[PDB]
Amino acid sequence: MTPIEYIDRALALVVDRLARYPGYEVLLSAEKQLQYIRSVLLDRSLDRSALHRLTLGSIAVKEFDETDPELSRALKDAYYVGIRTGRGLKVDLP
Amino acid sequence: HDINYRGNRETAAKFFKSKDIDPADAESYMNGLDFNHPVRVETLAPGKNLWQYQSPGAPQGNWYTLSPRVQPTELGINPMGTNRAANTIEPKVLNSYRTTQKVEVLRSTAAPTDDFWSGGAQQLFSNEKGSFGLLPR
Repeated sequence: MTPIEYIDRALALVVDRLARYPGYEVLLSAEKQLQYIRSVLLDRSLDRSALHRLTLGSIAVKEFDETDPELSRALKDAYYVGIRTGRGLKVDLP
Repeated sequence: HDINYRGNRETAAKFFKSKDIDPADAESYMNGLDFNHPVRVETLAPGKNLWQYQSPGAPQGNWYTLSPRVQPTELGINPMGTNRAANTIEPKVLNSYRTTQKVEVLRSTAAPTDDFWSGGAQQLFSNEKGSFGLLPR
């Protein structure tokens, strides 16, 4: 997947899970963070300071590692896209 | 980040690698820790009581608290979880465990939950699930 595809994959899963659990704050937070990553991937002129305030990785492992491994995987990968982007490094995912 | 923060990050990175987490995923596990506070590896002896929040209907996880008085938010978790069979949001359950074997754990302070996208408590991490026995609730 391209980096945007990893973010849109995670957003697809978050939206699917919000239909199962409407209003669930963990998922609303994850959506907002994914949209932020998406924005900075698409436009390099936007401020990137908030990349170091992401909690998506923590959400993946503390909320979903047992209950939703599919979502946890997508959030781990999206978090990795975010932090590699913030650190100026290639997104070296397949 | 300063020399202490970088050392705490390296302690965590080394620990997660040794417990079969690859480097990209290890970043997410590290995102659960606040490297501005000490991160240390300890070995627990058998007989240590610990607690763990879990969604209802979910199996054992990897994160533990040292006391049943610690609340979810300070641990970086939501007080509500997911009941998958019922498709409902319901309070997390607090389960009790006791170490059954000597086991190495990563001790740190949580990155706790604040309102940016809307103090931290201490936590232990171990993915050696069989070293922590579920107690009656």
